[PDB]
Amino acid sequence: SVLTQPPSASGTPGQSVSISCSGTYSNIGSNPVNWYQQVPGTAPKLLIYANDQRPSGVPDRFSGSKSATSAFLAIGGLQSEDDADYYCSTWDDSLPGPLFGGGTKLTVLGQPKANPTVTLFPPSSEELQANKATLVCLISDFYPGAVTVAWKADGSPVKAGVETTKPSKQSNNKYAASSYLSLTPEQWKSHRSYSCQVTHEGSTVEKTVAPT
Amino acid sequence: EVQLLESGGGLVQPGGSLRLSCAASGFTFSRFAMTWVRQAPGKGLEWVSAISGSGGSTYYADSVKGRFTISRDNSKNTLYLQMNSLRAEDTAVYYCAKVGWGAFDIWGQGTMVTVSSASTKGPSVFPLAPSGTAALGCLVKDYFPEPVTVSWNSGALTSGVHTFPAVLQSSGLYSLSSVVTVPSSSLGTQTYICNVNHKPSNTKVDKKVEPKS
Amino acid sequence: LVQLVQSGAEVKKPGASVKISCKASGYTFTSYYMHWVRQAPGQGLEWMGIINPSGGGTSYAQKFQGRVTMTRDTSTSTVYMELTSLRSDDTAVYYCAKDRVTIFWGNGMDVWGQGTTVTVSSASTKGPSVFPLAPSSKSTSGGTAALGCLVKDYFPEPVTVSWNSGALTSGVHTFPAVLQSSGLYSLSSVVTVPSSSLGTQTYICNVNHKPSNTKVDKKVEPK
Amino acid sequence: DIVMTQSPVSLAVSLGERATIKCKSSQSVLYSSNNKNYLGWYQQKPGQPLRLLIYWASTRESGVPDRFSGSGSGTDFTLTISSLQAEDVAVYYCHQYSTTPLTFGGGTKVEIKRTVAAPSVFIFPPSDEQLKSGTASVVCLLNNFYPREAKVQWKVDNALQSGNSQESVTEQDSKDSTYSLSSTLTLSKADYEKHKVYACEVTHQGLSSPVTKSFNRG
Amino acid sequence: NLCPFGEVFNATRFASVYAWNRKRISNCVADYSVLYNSASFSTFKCYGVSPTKLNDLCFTNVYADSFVIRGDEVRQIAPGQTGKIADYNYKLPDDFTGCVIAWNSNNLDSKVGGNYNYLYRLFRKSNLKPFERDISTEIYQAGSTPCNGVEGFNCYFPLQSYGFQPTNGVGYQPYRVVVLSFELLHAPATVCGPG
Ligand SMILES: *[C@@H]1O[C@H](CO[C@@H]2O[C@@H](C)[C@@H](O)[C@@H](O)[C@@H]2O)[C@@H](O[C@@H]2O[C@H](CO)[C@@H](O)[C@H](O)[C@H]2NC(C)=O)[C@H](O)[C@H]1NC(C)=O
Repeated sequence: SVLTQPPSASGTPGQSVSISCSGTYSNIGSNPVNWYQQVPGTAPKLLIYANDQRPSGVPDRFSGSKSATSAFLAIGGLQSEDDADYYCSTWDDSLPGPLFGGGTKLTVLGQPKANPTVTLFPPSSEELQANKATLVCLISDFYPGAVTVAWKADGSPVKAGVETTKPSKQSNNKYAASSYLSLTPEQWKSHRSYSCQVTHEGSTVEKTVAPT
Repeated sequence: EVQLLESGGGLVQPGGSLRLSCAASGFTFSRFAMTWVRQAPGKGLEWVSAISGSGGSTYYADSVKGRFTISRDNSKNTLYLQMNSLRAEDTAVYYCAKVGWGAFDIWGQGTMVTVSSASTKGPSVFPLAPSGTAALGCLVKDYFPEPVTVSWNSGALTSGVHTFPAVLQSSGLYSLSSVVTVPSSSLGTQTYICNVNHKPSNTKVDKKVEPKS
Repeated sequence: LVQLVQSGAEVKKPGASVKISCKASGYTFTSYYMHWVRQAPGQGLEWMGIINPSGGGTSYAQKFQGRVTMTRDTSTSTVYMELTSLRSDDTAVYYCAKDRVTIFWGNGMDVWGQGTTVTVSSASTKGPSVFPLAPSSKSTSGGTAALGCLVKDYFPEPVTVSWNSGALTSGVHTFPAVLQSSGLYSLSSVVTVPSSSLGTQTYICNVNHKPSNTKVDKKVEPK
Repeated sequence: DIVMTQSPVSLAVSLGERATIKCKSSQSVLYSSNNKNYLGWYQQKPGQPLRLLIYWASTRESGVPDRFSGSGSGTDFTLTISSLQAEDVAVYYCHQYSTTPLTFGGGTKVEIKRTVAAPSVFIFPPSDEQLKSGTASVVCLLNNFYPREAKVQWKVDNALQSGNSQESVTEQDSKDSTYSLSSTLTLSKADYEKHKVYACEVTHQGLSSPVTKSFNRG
Repeated sequence: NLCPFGEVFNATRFASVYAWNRKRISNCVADYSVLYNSASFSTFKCYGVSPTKLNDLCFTNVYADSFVIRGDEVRQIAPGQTGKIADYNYKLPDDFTGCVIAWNSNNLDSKVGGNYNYLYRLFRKSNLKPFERDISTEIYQAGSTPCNGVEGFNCYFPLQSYGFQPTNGVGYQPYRVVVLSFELLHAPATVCGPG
């Protein structure tokens, strides 16, 4: 019922990369797999159908494979014009229409990988006086431009009240992003500490603030 | 040769209804199944609905079953998606696509559909107080629509100014923050005022960002 | 039994288009390739492309890709070839030819249509002028005199020339026409006869140009 | 594109004797999957379409006389007529059907060889009827000569002409195997009245020295 | 006495890969280098045995499978491979003992307008087991909606045409393939090389 893709993938110019799509026996295991390439803002474009078949006009450096419950999109001779979001898609025996993975942002590296700088602001006195509370987590100077933001209060995950932007390119062609935690003044002061965790390229940078 | 040109996207109120159309060209339209796929901003793709080449069979995802109605007019080479009881979750770019050998092999350019309660509003500005460099700024909250411009000390401060792109919350209102990095010795003696202006609301706020006692 | 019959001659202005038909009989129409091959005047052969009557698929020579279109009407067993944006060097005889197979690029074209002449010219139809080529005492050589008449400034081809309404065939030489800078054709027809016959036998050239419905009987007299 | 080169351009053979024509392809047309050369031979007589003689280099088409045989492989191919007959006088084309575009050779004209025969030359001044029209056509006939190669040079008042003449030639005659040639020199009436002596100088194998036929305007 | 390999290799028509052909070779002598030494094969690859010495070994049986596929699929005719052909049409076992031979057949199997005679299986619910063969023509059902013998949104006829045309790139040109399976039994050896 869900197809899982890594949120990000990368490779240096001219090298290869393999984007995975993880499913179950009821979908990938029993149904044909398609892959789509979407340069953001433009429409998706079919790259692979029936597991490993190419529409006319798609170069053979794009290739598809499948195992028991996982599918893989291999891309050879990486070019910067391959920068895009790639989506796997298949059918499920239980569903009338096809499923899509969460997408994978592919970055053909044009500069060294840089981890994000994180700055976390607690709620202001003016906002609290207004019966509101917003935690502000600002993320900057990271590359490639893909992060995951996890909020936690007293070591427990906070999934409600979170709003996160998509990364956007800065002056220096690194990326910036921000995440907002909306709370009541009570729950802000009802915990010892809140934490903003930004995981980039498998490593997490953490910042915390406290009502105290 | 082949082309799918969509039309009809726009702003619509929660609970309202809207209809989209997809004009086809360059292939015999009646011989192929057609589908609608949508993508919420910053989200993945979601299959919405499909219809047989003749229109005698229709398919819907549970997230839209009952509210949306797919149809086609093979004499005019046009596909339709009638949407009813729209909710804010239905906000997304909507794509029309041709179906072939289990995949969607030809897509249209997409059309935007926004389901929002969004009366023009001015933002609330709160100081993000500073806590050998020091980072401070101001938060610009719950405003609509874009854009918002932020200055610092009436433009005399440009070194270290980082105005982050706004976030679009589930409420349909924008919020953003602009942060400046200044020297730690500068604090307690240099005055910092972030100037926020939202032309669509004629709102201008000057907020002094001071240390917190 | 097996035969291909093409449509008639065509005259076209530059920039126009021509559509030629090839009606097949005596064999299973859909079981063999059909080629189109053209031959410009005094030139070699130029293959234009193939159409597979079973399905109507085609493959054109790249030189013609864009302005040639081959179609087939299987209910009448007819193949069509259309060439558009005609230019003067499209003037040629166009042949339709049946292949021995429907594999790869064929394996020999075993049956050919009679061909279709197509003339591409800014010229309008014009009947010829017939001037005599008079025998003369200075021209006679050893009892043999050479005479004829010149069929000048006509369009298009062809012209027919007989002598004494067909009585005189021996020694006749009717030359292939040449195209002049004016865009009009011209050919000569000559005959050698005994200088004895001059004064006893009259010599008349019979010129016919049906495109203009022109008929001319010119008497070539000694000078 | 494949280029098909035929040798020779023209071949003169006596009746009953052997005719062999060569065709060279710029690229091999031999396919190892079936060991076949995608090479065909065709015959064309005047005013007729092509006639298939040989396909796959060596296989004779149904109804083709046994005296025709093709040989060769890869790029070098040969068409042989063991004993030439009168109905074999024609142009022969090779043709490759291995790659698009399917290209023909330039063709080889097979003719009957006969003894060298110098031409009878006749010159014709312009009719007075044509002169009224404003143009002067002067015709020079070379009759019943062999071989075909001949050169005609027009001299007006002993001034060699260039660009103002056109020629055509008959096919080989059925009876005597000779050729005939007409050369037409055309001038404006004004330029024709300007000069006196018009000459047609003929050069040919069967002539030890060029033959010139002249006339004085009158 | 002489194994009839000529009828296998020199056959006028080859089978579609989904309906791949098999011939049993038995009680004969195999002149393998009449095949190995030929430059007419763009692929001659052996597994579990050496291309050399092939004329010096003996087997209980030899199976000659043959079919037509696309040029860029020939790599799938080997042990340990995956893809449309290896998964859905013709599957070799991991421990395959034999030789795979292939050559370009564009001049025989291509056709202006596309050859419709050569087909492949595009959809299958499960992978083939080694040397399994599936010529079924049931409509393939993707998702939950039943097809009831008619194509549509989620329903596709499982076999499709290569449509070989002579102008195709070589990767999309047809290739004839011959797979020689060398079977070693605890039984009388009936197929023997000359030496
Ligand atoms: C497949 O056939 C080839 C060629 O066939 C030869 O030519 C045909 C026209 C026909 O006459 C066949 O009987 C011929 O064999 C075989 O290659 C030939 O093998 C013979 C000996 O059997 C040899 O004399 C030739 O030189 C060979 N020619 C070439 C081009 O290699 C080939 O052996 C056959 N395949 C198998 C598996 O036997």
